[PDB]
Amino acid sequence: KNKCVNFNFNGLTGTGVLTESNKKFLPFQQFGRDIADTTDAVRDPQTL
Amino acid sequence: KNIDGYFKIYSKHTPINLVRDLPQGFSALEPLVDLPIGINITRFQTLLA
Ligand SMILES: *[C@@H]1O[C@H](CO)[C@@H](O)[C@H](O)[C@H]1NC(C)=O
Repeated sequence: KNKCVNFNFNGLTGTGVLTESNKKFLPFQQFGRDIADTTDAVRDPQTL
Repeated sequence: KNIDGYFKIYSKHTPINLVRDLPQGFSALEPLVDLPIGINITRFQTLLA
């Protein structure tokens, strides 16, 4: 966390800084998105 | 609803004071389960007790 890394989470390949988000996702809701429609946040499939 | 062999169900349960018909208000429906049944469904029934 708090570092620039290349991450592939649940088949989703991306590069960015991983931080803990204060947003509360529903159990089913996973991928968050901003106005730009790019992925804002994801969920760790191993340890949720 | 069923699309592309994948069934989708959306469940919301909240208490309300109602007599008949439907109350006028807003509600946000959320999913319930995930059922990849993949079968043709042309009819449905409502079970009662
Ligand atoms: C489902 O079966 C009914 C009756 O045979 C048919 O009219 C309908 O087109 C079928 N739908 C699909 C998606 O195959």
